[PDB]
Amino acid sequence: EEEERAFLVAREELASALRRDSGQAFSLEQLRPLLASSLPLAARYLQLDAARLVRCNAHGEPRNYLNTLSTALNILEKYGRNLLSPQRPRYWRGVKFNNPVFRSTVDAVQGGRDVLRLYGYTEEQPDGLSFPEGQEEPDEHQVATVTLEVLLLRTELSLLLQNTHPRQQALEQL
Amino acid sequence: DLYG
Repeated sequence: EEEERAFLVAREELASALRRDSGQAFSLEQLRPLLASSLPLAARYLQLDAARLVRCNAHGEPRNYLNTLSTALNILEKYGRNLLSPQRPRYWRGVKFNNPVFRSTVDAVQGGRDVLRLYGYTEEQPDGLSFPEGQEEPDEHQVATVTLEVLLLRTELSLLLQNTHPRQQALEQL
Repeated sequence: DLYG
């Protein structure tokens, strides 16, 4: 409970840092307290369904599926950061399933789309996902916290690929 | 681009 609190505090500091500067890059040294924790995934990923993201896409050699996952995660990170930009992109309100970059990266994994819903892309058109007309701007806290979790998971997978994750054997539990 |  105490370790869990320290984690949440660390999570909030990083999410706030993303709200001030959406282009802010985090070093592995910065992410260390979020990486070194022995807390379960459910207590560390509050918005992202990390276990389902990993487990439902673990098909074949890790060296391939972890790489595919990273690729989806890196693009999902860019979607989040763009929503935090002091100047939001024109057409931030919707993402098309048939976007070349979206199809080849995010739609390559199971649950890729659900992550856009966490950002606020809750409305479903057969062409893609949109914000509701009633939402005029993105909830910045929700967005920052999802973006951070997306970046954290990508960071975790990257160390697994390199075999340098602090809890590497305990994470191959799956 | 991500929104096309």
